[PDB]
Amino acid sequence: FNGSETDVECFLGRAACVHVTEIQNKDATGIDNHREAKLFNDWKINLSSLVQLRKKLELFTYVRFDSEYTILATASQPDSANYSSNLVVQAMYVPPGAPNPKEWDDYTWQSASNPSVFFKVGDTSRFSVPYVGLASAYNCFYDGYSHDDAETQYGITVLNHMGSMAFRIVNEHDEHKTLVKIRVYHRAKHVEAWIPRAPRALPYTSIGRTNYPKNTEPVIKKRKGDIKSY
Amino acid sequence: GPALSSAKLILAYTPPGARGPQDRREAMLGTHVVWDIGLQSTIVMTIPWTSGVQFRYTDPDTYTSAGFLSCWYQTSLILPPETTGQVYLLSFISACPDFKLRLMKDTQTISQTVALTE
Amino acid sequence: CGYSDRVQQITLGNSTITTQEAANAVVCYAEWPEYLPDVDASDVNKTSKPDTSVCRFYTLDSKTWTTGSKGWCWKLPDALKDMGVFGQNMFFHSLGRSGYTVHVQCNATKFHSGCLLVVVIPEHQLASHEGGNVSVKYTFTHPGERGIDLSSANEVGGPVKDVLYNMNGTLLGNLLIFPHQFINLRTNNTATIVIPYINSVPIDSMTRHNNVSLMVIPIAPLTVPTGATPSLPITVTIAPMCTEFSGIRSKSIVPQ
Amino acid sequence: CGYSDRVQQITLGNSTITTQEAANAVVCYAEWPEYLPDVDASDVNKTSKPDTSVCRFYTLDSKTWTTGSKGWCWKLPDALKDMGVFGQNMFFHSLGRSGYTVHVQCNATKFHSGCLLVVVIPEHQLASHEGGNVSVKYTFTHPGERGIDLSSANEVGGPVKDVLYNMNGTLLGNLLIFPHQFINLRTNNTATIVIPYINSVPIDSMTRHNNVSLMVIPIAPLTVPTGATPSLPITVTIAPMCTEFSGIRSKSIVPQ
Repeated sequence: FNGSETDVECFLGRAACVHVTEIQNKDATGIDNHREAKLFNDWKINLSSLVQLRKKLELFTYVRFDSEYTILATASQPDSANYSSNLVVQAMYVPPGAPNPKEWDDYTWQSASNPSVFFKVGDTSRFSVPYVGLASAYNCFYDGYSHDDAETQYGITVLNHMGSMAFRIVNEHDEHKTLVKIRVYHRAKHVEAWIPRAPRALPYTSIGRTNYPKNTEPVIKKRKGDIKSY
Repeated sequence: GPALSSAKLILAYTPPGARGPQDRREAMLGTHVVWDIGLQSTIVMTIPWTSGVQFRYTDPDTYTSAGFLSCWYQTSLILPPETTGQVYLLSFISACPDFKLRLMKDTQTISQTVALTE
Repeated sequence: CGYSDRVQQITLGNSTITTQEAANAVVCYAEWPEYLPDVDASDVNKTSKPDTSVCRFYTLDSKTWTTGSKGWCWKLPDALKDMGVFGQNMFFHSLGRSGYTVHVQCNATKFHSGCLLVVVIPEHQLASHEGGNVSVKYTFTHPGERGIDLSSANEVGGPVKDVLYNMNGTLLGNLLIFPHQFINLRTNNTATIVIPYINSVPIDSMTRHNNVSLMVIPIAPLTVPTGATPSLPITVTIAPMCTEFSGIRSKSIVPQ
Repeated sequence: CGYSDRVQQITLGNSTITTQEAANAVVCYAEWPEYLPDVDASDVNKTSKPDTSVCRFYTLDSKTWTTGSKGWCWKLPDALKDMGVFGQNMFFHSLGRSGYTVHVQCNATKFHSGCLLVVVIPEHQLASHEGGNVSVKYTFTHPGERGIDLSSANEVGGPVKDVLYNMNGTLLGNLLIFPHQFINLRTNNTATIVIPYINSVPIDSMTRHNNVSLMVIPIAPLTVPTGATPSLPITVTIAPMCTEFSGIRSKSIVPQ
């Protein structure tokens, strides 16, 4: 049938929870909790977290996306009571090949041409980031380092980077506690896949490196008795 | 050899004026010929002629610019079971119709003189 | 007259192989090895055409399929590094387009029982012997002409030698959606795979990037009749077809 | 508009020289450098055609025409031994057909007075410094890129450095039935000689046989105006045109 059920576009185009995070806004410095998960967060997007622990995309070799990040932010601190008074959240898609913020009140939240959105807490925002790929397809499964020269990092192959999401709060006034949970749902459009690949045996042990984990249990099942079935 | 025997034999030609290869590696980078053993027995290879100083030197010297042909085992010879011996190859030579012979000589070959008549 | 298998002269440059038993051909996909990545740039062309002098059948070293053997793995554009005019074009330039034609031949008598699986795996990333958040540092990856040599040659620091996971985390009988052909000693003694060029970037360095791993692995063990040698040879030849390079009128000398 | 001398781009391979002052041309004889030694052998041809990639303008080292200078002599097919793809084709093959185009240029200002004689001498056999029944053992003959360097560099065991006998027993002003052109600093600053191939055997080794000696010699001494440098440079470039080699699909490797 020519029905979009078992084709590739329906196959990968569902929206899945990636990158649960939890931020707040307190003060300039205030109480010494600034850097780890508070006042801002950068993700450095990678579908390597929870696309069923990298399976359906790893079934193919070469893909091309057109992503739709739908950021669902919510107020973990009782929104029913308060902790939501115009709590405007700022998202930001920092493209690959651009500097990353590492502070809440930092210059690259307001800089030039960095796509940033603002929405109410407890509401959503829909994106459409086009195919930001260095290669003509996303090399999800690549053999080779970056150079025999200086060589950027290692065969993680972050050269075909997709982007980097940044989330922060524009608010003030340390007298109180708030907490905001942000949950982004990636969805891929117009997915064009190439070069089918045999599936993995184990759940993985690394991102980027196609390593199979040590100390394994048997992935295949013993016969219930002998070759004699039933 | 036997019918149920197989082998791969690289045989290589190197032109006159070139040092001949030292192993199967250097022969393979030459104009290597396999035409293997196991389904084909008769292997013919033409030997192209190249003009040096307009012809070939026909005076007795041991110069090493006359051409060089040699053969190597690409793999080991697979003998049939309980063969327990040796097999052999037979090598022939002749001239293609392009051959040419120009001046005639005396042809001593033994420093010849016998005047025996009966 | 009688049997007329395609065993005639495939002579090509310095190479005059023509050793074909049951000369059936399986190509990787519907795409043949094709030269042109585009038409033109609306300009006069000095395009690097080495197909007149790269299309030789560069054979490899022969490898001995014993009963206690597990498999062999060569990284295909980097197997031919220290050899041929193709290797000197590889170091001499940087970037090149290379479609390949791989002809794996196994000498076997009528009396030998066993089966092989040849398989061409595009972009075969490796799994480490460490098996953690580290892999081989690409010294142990591609020795060239020697392969990874999975058959009981275990080592430390580089790739794993586990044959069921085939350095990939995948599964052995599940590997066949890659191009493949079975060498069945009842039926055939050789196998051919026709490999077109495959990369998301149309032109790429082969010194840096390992396009293809080639694996020949015994699925069924070799049972020779007793009183014969418990070893059979595997010969693999590569003919890089419709091969292109980039560094036209540019490259002077880089020694390594 | 005005003077329109032929100074446009003679670009050729990696070479983009186009330095021509009074770009008049003297060819050696009526014969141009021509490729074909014959038509065919009534057969399909794989004839070695390196003219796509040999026709570069391989320049030399520059040499300083002082007032106390006598001359310079390079053996032309063996001057380009350790250099270029032409030198690696020379050792790589044995026999080759090579017509040459030699462009000798002398930088000179308006104020410098002197004259040069370039001359192309076919099969220039040498006269020894011993001057007896022995000559040079062909170590001191053709240093390559350095020349014999007749200008007051006397030595022992090899060729003579006498410039009137020009290592030949001949005479200096009598030398002009060989192809030649005078570099007159009143008129020109450069000279071109177009050398077709010349040998009694149609195809020949250039590692063994020295086809051409090239001599640039000052007939009139250079008088610079005082207060300037008493030295002028000579630059010589060789473009081997319509060049052919013999060892097709034959040569693997010879190192030396």
